[PDB]
Amino acid sequence: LSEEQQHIIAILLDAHHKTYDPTYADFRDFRPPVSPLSMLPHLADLVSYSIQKVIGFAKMIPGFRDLTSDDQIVLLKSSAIEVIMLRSNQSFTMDDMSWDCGSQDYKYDVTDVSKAGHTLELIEPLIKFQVGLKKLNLHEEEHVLLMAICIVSPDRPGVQDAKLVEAIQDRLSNTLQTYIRCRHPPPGSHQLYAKMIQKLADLRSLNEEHSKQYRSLSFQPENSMKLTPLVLEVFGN
Amino acid sequence: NHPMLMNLLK
Ligand SMILES: C[C@H](CCC(=O)O)[C@H]1CC[C@H]2[C@@H]3CC[C@@H]4C[C@H](CC(C)(C)O)CC[C@]4(C)[C@H]3CC[C@]12C
Repeated sequence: LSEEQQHIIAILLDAHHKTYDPTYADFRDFRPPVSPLSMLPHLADLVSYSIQKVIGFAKMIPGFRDLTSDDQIVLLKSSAIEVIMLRSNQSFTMDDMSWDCGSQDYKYDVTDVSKAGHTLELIEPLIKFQVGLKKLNLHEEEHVLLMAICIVSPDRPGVQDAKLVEAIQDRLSNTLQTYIRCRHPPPGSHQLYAKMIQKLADLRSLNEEHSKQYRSLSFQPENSMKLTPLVLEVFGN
Repeated sequence: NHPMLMNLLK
């Protein structure tokens, strides 16, 4: 762990602390939770809010601001839903397979999230993905590095300067690998890097299944009507 | 073609 690597980690920890609230206070300011589409307005509000927080986190990733605004846009567009699913793991509880932002009012289980016009083809893998990530028992240092590596990914469509994105990502990857060796207890560290990258692969797949269902959902104007302007700009019209 | 993303970036 160089000085540079320690800086990267500390910056990403504070960025996350500044941009994620598992008390979910602002969820009062959403359309309230409540057909198999009753939760769409509330959960479209939650996703829309959460995208703003991902952009907050993203801007504090070292080297991110050195990218063009074009590259920044496309990285956020493709990563947003993944980072939202990924960061939600901290509020996920295997006690009853729910995301429990403190209060019953803002406690979301399989029944809640199943009522926003997405089918279990998306929901079941999303819940299994949370269970899998809980089972890795990641350090928050590994959590926030995985979020940054998720965002700054040179294999995302529309990337102009892939070499610069790859450079940022390698520095993040090296930092994560070095952290796991120097700081993650063996045998927990065994192929942990590899299990983490697999989790990124599970996010890409959840991403494309979210895309397909959103493409469908959104082609119905009574549904697009319940979305937000930001959700329409990011996921498409 | 992403004015709201552009605004939240800046
Ligand atoms: C409650 C929880 C976060 C808690 C936390 O931040 O701590 C979040 C994280 C991931 C979210 C799901 C992502 C995939 C879906 C996207 C569509 C968005 C739409 C525009 C309609 O496509 C809404 C319904 C779905 C199932 C979301 C439900 C809420 C979930 C489970």
